[PDB]
Amino acid sequence: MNIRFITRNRHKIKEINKILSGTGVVVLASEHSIDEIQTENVHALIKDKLLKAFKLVGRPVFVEHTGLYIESLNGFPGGLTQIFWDKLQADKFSQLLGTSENPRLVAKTIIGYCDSMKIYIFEGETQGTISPVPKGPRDFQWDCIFIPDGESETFAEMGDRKNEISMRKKAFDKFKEYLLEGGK
Amino acid sequence: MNIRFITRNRHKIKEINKILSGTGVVVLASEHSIDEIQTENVHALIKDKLLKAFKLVGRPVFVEHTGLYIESLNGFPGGLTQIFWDKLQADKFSQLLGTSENPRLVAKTIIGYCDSMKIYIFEGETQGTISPVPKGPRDFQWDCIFIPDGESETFAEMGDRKNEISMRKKAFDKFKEYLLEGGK
Amino acid sequence: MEQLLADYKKGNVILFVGAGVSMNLGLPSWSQLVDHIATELGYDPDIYRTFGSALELAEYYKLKKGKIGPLRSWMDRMWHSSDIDINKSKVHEYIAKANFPIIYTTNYDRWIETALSNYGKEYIKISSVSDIAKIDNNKTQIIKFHGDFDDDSSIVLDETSYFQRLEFETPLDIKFRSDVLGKSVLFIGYSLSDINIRLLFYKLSKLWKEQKLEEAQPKSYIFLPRPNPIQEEILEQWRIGMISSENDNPGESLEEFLKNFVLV
Amino acid sequence: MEQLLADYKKGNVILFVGAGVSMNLGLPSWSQLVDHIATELGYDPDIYRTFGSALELAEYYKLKKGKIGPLRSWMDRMWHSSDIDINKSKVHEYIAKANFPIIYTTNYDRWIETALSNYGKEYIKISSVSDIAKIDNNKTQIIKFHGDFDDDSSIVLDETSYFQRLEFETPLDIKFRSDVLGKSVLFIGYSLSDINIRLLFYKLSKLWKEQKLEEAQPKSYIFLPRPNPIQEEILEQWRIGMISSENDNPGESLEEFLKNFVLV
Amino acid sequence: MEQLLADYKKGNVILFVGAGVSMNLGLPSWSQLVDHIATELGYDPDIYRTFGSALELAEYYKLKKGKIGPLRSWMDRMWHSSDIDINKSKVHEYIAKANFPIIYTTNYDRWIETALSNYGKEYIKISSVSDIAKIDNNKTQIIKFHGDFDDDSSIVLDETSYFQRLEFETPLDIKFRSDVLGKSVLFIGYSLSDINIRLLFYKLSKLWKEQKLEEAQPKSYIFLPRPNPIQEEILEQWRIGMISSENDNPGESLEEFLKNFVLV
Amino acid sequence: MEQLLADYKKGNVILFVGAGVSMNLGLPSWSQLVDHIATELGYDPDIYRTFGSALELAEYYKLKKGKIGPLRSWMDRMWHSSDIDINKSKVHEYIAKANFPIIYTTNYDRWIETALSNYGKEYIKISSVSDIAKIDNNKTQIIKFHGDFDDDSSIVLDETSYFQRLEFETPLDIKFRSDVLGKSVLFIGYSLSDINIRLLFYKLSKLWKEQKLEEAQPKSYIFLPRPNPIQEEILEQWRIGMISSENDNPGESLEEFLKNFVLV
Amino acid sequence: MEQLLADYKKGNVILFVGAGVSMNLGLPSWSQLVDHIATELGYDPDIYRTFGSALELAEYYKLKKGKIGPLRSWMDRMWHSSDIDINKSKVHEYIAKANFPIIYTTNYDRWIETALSNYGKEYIKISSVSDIAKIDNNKTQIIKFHGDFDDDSSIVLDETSYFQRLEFETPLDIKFRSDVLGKSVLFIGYSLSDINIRLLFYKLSKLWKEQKLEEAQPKSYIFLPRPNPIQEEILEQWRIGMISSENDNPGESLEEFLKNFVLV
Ligand SMILES: O=c1nc[nH]c2c1ncn2[C@H]1C[C@H](O)[C@@H](COP(=O)(O)OP(=O)(O)OP(=O)(O)O)O1
Ligand SMILES: O=c1nc[nH]c2c1ncn2[C@H]1C[C@H](O)[C@@H](COP(=O)(O)OP(=O)(O)OP(=O)(O)O)O1
Ligand SMILES: [Mg+2]
Ligand SMILES: [Mg+2]
Repeated sequence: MNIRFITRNRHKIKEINKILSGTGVVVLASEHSIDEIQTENVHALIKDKLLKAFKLVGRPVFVEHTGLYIESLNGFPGGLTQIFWDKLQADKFSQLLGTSENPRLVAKTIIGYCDSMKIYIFEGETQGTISPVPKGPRDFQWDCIFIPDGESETFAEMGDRKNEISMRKKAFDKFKEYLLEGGK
Repeated sequence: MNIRFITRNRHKIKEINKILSGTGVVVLASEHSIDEIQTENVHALIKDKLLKAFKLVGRPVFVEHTGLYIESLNGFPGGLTQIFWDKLQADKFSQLLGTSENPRLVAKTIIGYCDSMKIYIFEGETQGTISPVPKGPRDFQWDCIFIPDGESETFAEMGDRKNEISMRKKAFDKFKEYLLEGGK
Repeated sequence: MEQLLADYKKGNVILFVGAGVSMNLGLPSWSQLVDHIATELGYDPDIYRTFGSALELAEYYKLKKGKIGPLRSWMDRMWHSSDIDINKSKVHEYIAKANFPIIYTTNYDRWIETALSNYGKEYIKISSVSDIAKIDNNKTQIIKFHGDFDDDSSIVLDETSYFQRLEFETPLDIKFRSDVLGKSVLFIGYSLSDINIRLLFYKLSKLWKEQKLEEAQPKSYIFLPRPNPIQEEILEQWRIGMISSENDNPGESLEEFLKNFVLV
Repeated sequence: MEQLLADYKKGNVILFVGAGVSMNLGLPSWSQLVDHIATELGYDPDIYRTFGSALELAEYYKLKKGKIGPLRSWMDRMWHSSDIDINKSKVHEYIAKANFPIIYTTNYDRWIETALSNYGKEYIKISSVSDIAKIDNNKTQIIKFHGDFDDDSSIVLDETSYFQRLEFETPLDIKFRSDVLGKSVLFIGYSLSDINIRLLFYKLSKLWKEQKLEEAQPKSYIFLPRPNPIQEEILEQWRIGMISSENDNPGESLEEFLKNFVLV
Repeated sequence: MEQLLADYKKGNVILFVGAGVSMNLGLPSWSQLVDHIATELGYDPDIYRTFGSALELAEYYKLKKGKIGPLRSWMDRMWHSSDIDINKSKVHEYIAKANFPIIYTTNYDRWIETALSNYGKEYIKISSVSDIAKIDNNKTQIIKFHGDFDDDSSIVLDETSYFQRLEFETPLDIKFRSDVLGKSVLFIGYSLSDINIRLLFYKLSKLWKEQKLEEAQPKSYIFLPRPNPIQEEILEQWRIGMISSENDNPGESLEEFLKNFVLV
Repeated sequence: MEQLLADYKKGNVILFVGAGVSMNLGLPSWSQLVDHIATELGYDPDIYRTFGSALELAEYYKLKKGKIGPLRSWMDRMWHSSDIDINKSKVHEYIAKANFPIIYTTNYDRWIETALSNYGKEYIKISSVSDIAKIDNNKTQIIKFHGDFDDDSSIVLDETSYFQRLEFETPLDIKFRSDVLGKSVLFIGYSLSDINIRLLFYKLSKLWKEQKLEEAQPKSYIFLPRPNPIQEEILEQWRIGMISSENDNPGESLEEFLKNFVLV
Repeated sequence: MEQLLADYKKGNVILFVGAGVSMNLGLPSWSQLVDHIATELGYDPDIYRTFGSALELAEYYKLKKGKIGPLRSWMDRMWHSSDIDINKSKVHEYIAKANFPIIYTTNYDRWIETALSNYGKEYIKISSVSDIAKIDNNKTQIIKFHGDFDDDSSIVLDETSYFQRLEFETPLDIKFRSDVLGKSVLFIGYSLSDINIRLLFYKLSKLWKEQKLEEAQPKSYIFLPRPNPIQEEILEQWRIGMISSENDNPGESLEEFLKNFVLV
């Protein structure tokens, strides 16, 4: 299956390519940096972004979105984590969110896929904890601060085994199950 | 001048009506809750929202947007302060942003106006300080936590004299100067 | 507006009715019809919105489904459900009680005829040339210009049907082309977007230009609640003036516009 | 003959008047017009009849003399001479006293309107689209289909004039093409020889055949005293029946035919 | 005629062939066809002639006999009998040996194609739109404009077929209307009496007058042996010049006219 | 698309060139023209794009500015700037080195003519009917169907211009309507969105159905890179097949498509 | 120079701009225009010089090419190429910074308006009478007296356009004929060779002679670098004095002449 991908993150392309390697499907990724909307419903937020990507391409195209949900912040981000990270980064993240009373937070990936006829939404989630100190490499955003639940290593420090338990994985496993199960 | 207004905030309508009272212009406000985009540029963020309001109305319509800019948070909000306030409110605002090393923050109002031919952008700003304790009435969002610079009273506690030094005022004074100076 | 009332009291104004009159009743809109076609063909609507506009969407539904018959059955059942009551419609009451001798419409529903028969006014419904043979001059002529739900071959909805109507060889086209000669047309609820009506009024303007009598052409009017200077200039080239209102609600604007016609 | 009176009392019969009605007033005939054109061009008539039919003879006069103006001036003076009295004409009296709402004519003379105004009946005379604007529904419409002597550009006499009228884009062509929709035409004094009228009724028959209600077309009638089975068959293909008379006098036959229409 | 030959060496002259070229061979005339129609319908010829011109007579034959098929069989057997030899025809030899790329004809007989196939000229016969698809640029286009004896539905003989050709929606009508744009037409054996050809050249003249370029319209020519100043003026309005000869025999006049085209 | 090459070596394929070919070149797009017109009329672009489609926006510029003279002047200067090199354009090179006898275009720029004169190929450029008179059969016909920057009256840009082209009475319209008779059209760079082209091919399809030979109609092809099943079905009804490419670059897809025609 | 500056600071000097102002920018000359006309008409330039002078040659290009449209398109593209920069022109800067209230020009290029908008000065461009309706008294008037590239009918290039302008019935001629009443005209880059301006100033001299007010006529001035006593005496009869320079460079002489006008 020849499915296209529109994004802004460049490392997201390499993660999706390494996850879907050897499956049979291929991804023709392109970089356009589609702006999202400020809404709480992630279904509408993935629906209009997939609409803008289908207006850009006109072929079968999928669209990913990834959201952190801080339980101490009453579930504030998710849909708008980008501006959050591109502002505070890692220095002003762990000193005021990793040292609070509730370090618990959940990270969700939602995939919106268009088969040039309909819109299909697949999602996956992992729970975790915010590190008090940033740890590991710092080339993929909030990977160096995200401790998953049941582990003591961040997703940047744990290496290539992050793409076996991560939420994007679960979401792309459901996406892969749909793509090899047929256009149902 | 008969100019229309599209918003979601209901108290914003009463503030704009009390500020523009006795001027000569009138405002026919309507409630639609237009979603914004997650962008840093506030000119594009007011331009597309005024585009959606002009697609909704088709008559001369202005659109306001109000952004807080926390200097401790590296200028994070502004364009997306709504979701911020709607998620963490006043309880999880002052305990982690009012007690830091840099309580300084600046609040900006940007007005996008369409005269059914062009797009006109007017803006105003006031600087201020975040309160360590929420103070005053709690019926207009971040008014009970915003200490302006050179004062010791919040904008909710100071009462009806908030509409003489506030940024929305400055922005609507430039808007009023344009609207009585003509369609230039 | 005053010359419109002077021509209306003389009896020289033809009423043209669009879908904006019928959207006050709670009928499905054009976008809901687009949605029904999209989920009937297996699409969701927003992904069928990037492909064509309206003619490509009714043409594609006709080509995949064979005919317009399932769609007409659905529009017949939805546009005439029992929840819609014509008695709480001030616009249809003002249309019925006014003295319009000839009424054209691009609606396929029968709510104009239902409103005329509710308030005790006799009429002749015209949708074929055999109904043109039944015209009485003491009764209202209601012409279903774009078809009715009684005949699938008469519904002008898709691109091929508009391509047939562009040649103006239909009897209803011939009747309209002579009815606009020397009579004013008042468009209510209508945006003048169908290409055959614009070509008809362009040819009428050309016709009055070839006789060197452009100042003597009757003037047409369109009531649009939302202003549009582009259309205003374009329709002013075809002697169609624009009447606008400052009310944001289109139904109450149309009520206040037709209040000048119902009374006396 | 009986169904014609049934449609006549219903008010669904259009009167079409040819030159044979005006032949009983003492007007110049068509052949006298040919003789006048031939003597004006330096010919003599019989040496000008081996060259062209008639459209060629009005076209050649227009081309040699520049315009149709001297011909229109001569036709205006001899067709309305003071020797002609409209009160001594039973055919025009039966036309005036009868009830025809719409009267068409291919004559350029004004004797139909003179007979209508002489016998105290109001009418609306239509020769331009600005006169289509003045149509009263309680008055007679007298449409000068082939022109009048008040306009040189309106007279349909020569070949280029009929070639212009073949496209059916004149306002009078559009008005006639919608008037024949659902109404019967009674041809008196007219031989149905003009090519645009035959093309108009051929396209009307094709239009009724395309809708597949060929039985429901209103039946037209032509009154010629001398019988012709060829025309009978050709006109019955266009739903135009022939009404003939055994009287050798054409004016008497027309008087006995219109006697059924003057009464009540 | 040096301008005609100068257009002829450039390949910008279309040959139009009428019934006189075929009448040189000894084929039955139009009068003999009208006589055969008359005695087939039970008339004697002359009384049948005093009923209609020729389109009404052929229309009456088609309406009484049902189709044109018995007539088509009779002209097929009479126009192609074994007594006619194409080798004893100098006119057809000069047509075949000339370099005319496009040849139109209103004849139904195949003597032009027989003449070109006799003298080794390769050609393409066009009587349908698939034959328009079979066009080669290095072969002579022979267009059977008024039909052929293979298809009864294509023969343009009676009034209804002339009306269908008057609408100009035939493929051959479209091909001719674009072939006359920027090419000269040379009429031989033809009188320019069919109303669809006259309307075609009238619309071509109106087309060149609309673009304000009537000085640059290509000049058409008609070779008539008997002079006619009326038609000379009328065809000169449509940029069709007249070539006349002093020889009383039309066959030898056409031979001497085509002598200028056969050589070199 | 093997049958496309089979008709290509015989010379029975007409090239139709749209606006995508004149885009690789770095010319201003259509939306840049919309932005220029909007800034010329005192608007800003999107506030002009919630009023009308495109024909309304050229019509409003022509009505506020009087003529399209400033618009033609700006389009003439920016569409033929000195920064554009025709040698660095593989699509125009593949167009020029191919052997297309007849090339149609809807561009007003002269880059097709510049590409063919640059690569040593002679051509005849057709924009009026005198250039139809200048047609050589051993040279490429480049027909500027929607106009040129030399004539303001020829540019088909606004709604009135498209209405005049919808009448199909232009010489270029008649030439195209007979060129599509029996030849295949290859659309490159073109979306088949102009209503006069769609009505032309609809009438061509109706023409081939009226002869009952619609299986023998020549098959047209359109090359669009992004696929569209709605257009595929609708153009498949008019005998226009879709050729799509999996490449996301439109210029590269057009280069690999026209590489099959550039060789031998 | 003294009385010229004295009438300048009162605001009573009209600036007239010819081609020699615009020749500093690297624009094509008049001779290169004649070379392009000769190349486009198949001539070589030097033989083409020996037939007419300028007006007959532009007349021949218009008559052979139909209209002036290809020449206007070429003149529009080469007169406004991207290599021409208005900031490196001290003549246009000295024109723009000067407060001339009325500016006339016979150039069809927009470099005066480009220089006026480039140096921050508001203007109103006049090329028709609807632009005369928009004259503001606090803005400078730029009048394109011999036309602009936005209108084919306005360009005064060939002898027919000069013959139309000789009658002084265009709105711009009446505007100029009243603007020269009681105002001084300063000619820069202009040789006073056009027949309409010489006849206009001859009629102005006759007008000041007929009122017995020859001494009270305002003095016009013309700046040519090369001294001509013949033009000096002939223009002195029309009260147009000569300003001459000793510098051989015409651009530097023009800059030194306009140095008195740019200052304060
Ligand atoms: O596995 C991850 N590990 C650490 N950080 C991550 C990860 N996945 C997303 N992120 C961060 C980067 C992105 O800036 C932000 C917003 O997520 P997200 O909206 O889906 O990506 P994006 O906005 O940056 O690019 P795009 O235009 O395709 O939506 O979350
Ligand atoms: O004077 C103010 N004092 C305290 N809080 C304020 C004020 N003005 C805005 N605010 C808060 C309320 C709003 O939720 C948030 C976003 O500002 P803002 O985007 O412009 O208003 P909104 O999103 O809630 O309604 P709308 O759809 O018209 O944009 O900032
Ligand atoms: Mg994003
Ligand atoms: Mg908001």
